[PDB]
Amino acid sequence: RKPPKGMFLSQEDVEAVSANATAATTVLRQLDMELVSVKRQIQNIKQTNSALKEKLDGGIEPYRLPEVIQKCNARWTTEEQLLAVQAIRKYGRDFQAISDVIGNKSVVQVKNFFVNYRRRFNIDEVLQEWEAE
Amino acid sequence: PSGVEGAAFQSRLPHDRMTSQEAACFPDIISGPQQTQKVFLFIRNRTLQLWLDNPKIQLTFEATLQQLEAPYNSDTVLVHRVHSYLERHGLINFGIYKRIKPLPTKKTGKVIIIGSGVSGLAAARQLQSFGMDVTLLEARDRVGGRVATFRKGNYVADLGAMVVTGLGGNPMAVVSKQVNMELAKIKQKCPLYEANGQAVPKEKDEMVEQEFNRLLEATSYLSHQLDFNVLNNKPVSLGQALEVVIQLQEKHVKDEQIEHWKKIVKTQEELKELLNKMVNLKEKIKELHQQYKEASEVKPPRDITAEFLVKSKHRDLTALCKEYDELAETQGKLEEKLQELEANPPSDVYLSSRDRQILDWHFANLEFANATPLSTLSLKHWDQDDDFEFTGSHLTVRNGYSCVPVALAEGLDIKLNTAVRQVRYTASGCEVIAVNTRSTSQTFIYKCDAVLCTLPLGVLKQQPPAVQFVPPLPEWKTSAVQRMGFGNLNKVVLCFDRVFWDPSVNLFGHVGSTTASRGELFLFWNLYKAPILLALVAGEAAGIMENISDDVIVGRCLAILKGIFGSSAVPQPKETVVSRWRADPWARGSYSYVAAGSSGNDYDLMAQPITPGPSIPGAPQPIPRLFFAGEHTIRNYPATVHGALLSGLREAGRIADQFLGAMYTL
Ligand SMILES: Cc1cc2nc3c(=O)[nH]c(=O)nc-3n(C[C@H](O)[C@H](O)[C@H](O)COP(=O)(O)OP(=O)(O)OC[C@H]3O[C@@H](n4cnc5c(N)ncnc54)[C@H](O)[C@@H]3O)c2cc1C
Ligand SMILES: Cn1c(C(=O)Nc2ccccc2COc2ccc(OC[C@@H]3CCNC3)cc2)cc2sccc21
Repeated sequence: RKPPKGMFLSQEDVEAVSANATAATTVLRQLDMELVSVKRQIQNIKQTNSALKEKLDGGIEPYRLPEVIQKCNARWTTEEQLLAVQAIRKYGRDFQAISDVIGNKSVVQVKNFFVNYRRRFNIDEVLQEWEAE
Repeated sequence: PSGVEGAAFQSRLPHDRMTSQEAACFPDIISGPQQTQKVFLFIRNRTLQLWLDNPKIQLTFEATLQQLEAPYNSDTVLVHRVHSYLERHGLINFGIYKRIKPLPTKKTGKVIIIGSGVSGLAAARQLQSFGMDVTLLEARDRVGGRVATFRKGNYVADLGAMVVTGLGGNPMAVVSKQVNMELAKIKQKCPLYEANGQAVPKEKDEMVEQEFNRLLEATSYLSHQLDFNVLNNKPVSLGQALEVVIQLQEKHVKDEQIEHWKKIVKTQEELKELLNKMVNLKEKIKELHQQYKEASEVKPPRDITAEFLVKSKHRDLTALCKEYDELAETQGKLEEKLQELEANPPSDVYLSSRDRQILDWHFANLEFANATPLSTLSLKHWDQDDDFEFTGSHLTVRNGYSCVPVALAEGLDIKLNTAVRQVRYTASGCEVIAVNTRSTSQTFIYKCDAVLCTLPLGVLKQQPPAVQFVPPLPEWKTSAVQRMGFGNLNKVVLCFDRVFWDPSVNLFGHVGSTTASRGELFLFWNLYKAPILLALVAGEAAGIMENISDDVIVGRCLAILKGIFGSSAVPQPKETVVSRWRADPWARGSYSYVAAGSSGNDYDLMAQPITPGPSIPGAPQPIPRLFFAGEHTIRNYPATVHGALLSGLREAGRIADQFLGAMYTL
């Protein structure tokens, strides 16, 4: 039913080395030349990606910003109220980004802000401005 | 190997069933009730058992009946039929026995036999054993034909047949008892030595051998499963099949490599895309950070919009700094993977050239066994006799195989130096025309009821014909002769004084440099008591080495023999012989092979006897007159001694049934 171990011969590829008297050497030379091909292509991308690595040299350590740990507070000083409005205007609905930019509020605290203040800061209107972007 | 059942096996018969031959002579029984048959087989099997655990003496009907146990006693005619049948078809009372009753006073019927090869001799004895008048005609000055032993002083080497290929079912088992043959086993270890004179590394040897065996299986699968047995409406050789298979491996070696390097570049390109994303994000960062710094530089107090800017810029930056790390993570995974793909590269070659050479030795060994280039063997059929090979070790005949024909030729009318030239057969009888080999002009004429042709297939093939048939042979016969293959294989005998090789090693090989000359002296044999080394010429090489003088050939041997062993240890040889089996005109080659385009069926054609046309038109159907035996008549044992023998025995049966009648079919 099956050829010996590690010997490979499908019906198809027998017939393929039969057609002419040099399908033998033809089929074999195609791959010889198809191989040298893929090897030169490899070399290209080694050099291409080697130059791109040189430009990443330094990582981003120069532009890294110290961590800070803010203890989520429940009250909204006028200060961080105003940060919010501006954050909404810029970030739209990115509740995360807003919670970060303010620093001391959780992502839920931001959510219930939208509703609690929707009235007093016309937040609906504000989002429409961000809409146009 | 136990019981009467063992005698059946030792006589190539199924203990539990009736053969088709037996059906023909005992149609009543095989047609009959189960029980009657079961009886028959025992009577048969038992009788055989008797013959063979003592084949030194005739086994009579009474002697057999003697060892009879009921209900097997009951029927005395049955026992007689059986014993007669067995005796007729040389299953018992063959070879060399002591007779009980000296021969019948008077002979009956006259037969001429062509050739005193084993096939000839076997039948001659049988016929004479059945009291016909028999005369053999040998062109040679000696019996045996392709059994040819060389003798000088204590040097004894076989140039022809040398091996008994197992004893389990072999007739020669029985002959071995009847004649003193010194049967010695063969040690399988065969060390190889490349051109340099340096053994092949044990690791290599094992791999290539294993590859070779796989390459064969390959072809068989290739033949039977993929049905790849025609190409350009020409039948496919074994050599073609191998070439094909090899290429496909060589090809698949490449296919792997390609697929592996393509897996690399697919990843190499995923990385390129990442590295861009990375490099661009680094720029957005550099520049953004700058902005944040500037926004931070604005000393307070400051209104809320300026405050917001710092925060927004601060967050926008830590956000971009997150992305980049996720990417440098992704990068490290792809980067390590790349080096692991690079770590395990699919194999570079299928086989080297130093390999391909060693492989070519294993092929030469195959061309040796079948005595022909693999380009000539039938892919479908070359190994058709593999199912009937005997059991047990292969032995040499140490004292020279010639012992066996010579033994057989005792008390036989043998005209040596009598070359048959023409064979005429008619309804009336036949006449054979020979000549003396020494004075070709001196002419002989023999008349007989029947002729038995044991002419070698090479002779039969000869064109223009060495022997002429009158009338000429039917096209069905001659076509078979054309289709069948008659190979060649040659031995070189080296008689030294000192044993300068390893005596614990029976045989060792030498690896020829090229495919073309893989046959040349590719294998050597210390198999004899004396200090004697044989060297084989096989394959394409055999045919060509038959135009090189003895001296040159021994030159080449000695040279080869100094690589392995060193110019100090290798003396000149005292006596040397080289064979030339294809040039030998009473042979025209070595032995048959199922050539591409033939089948084992042709072997059966060559055994069919020939019946002449009637003398007077509308006269009754004649009796057949011309019969055939030899190594090429026996489908299941071709190209061996035992087959030659068996073919002789067989005809002796066919002939006697014709000319003495069969009193056992009652
Ligand atoms: C090198 C070699 C090694 C072998 N090794 C083995 C082995 O190891 N084991 C094995 O089992 N078998 C072996 N054989 C095969 C074996 O030798 C044959 O199968 C067998 O001996 C053939 O017997 P035969 O009677 O069929 O033909 P032959 O033995 O040739 O007998 C036919 C006879 O006819 C004679 N003759 C030819 N032309 C004429 C003519 N015009 N007129 C009259 N007579 C003629 C011949 O001279 C010959 O004596 C080997 C053969 C060779 C060549
Ligand atoms: C030449 N020869 C030999 C022979 O000299 N063989 C030998 C010599 C030293 C070591 C080992 C071997 C075994 O190697 C084989 C070689 C051939 C073989 O089948 C050959 C027949 C002929 C066609 N079908 C099978 C079996 C074993 C045996 C036989 S039987 C018929 C011919 C022949």
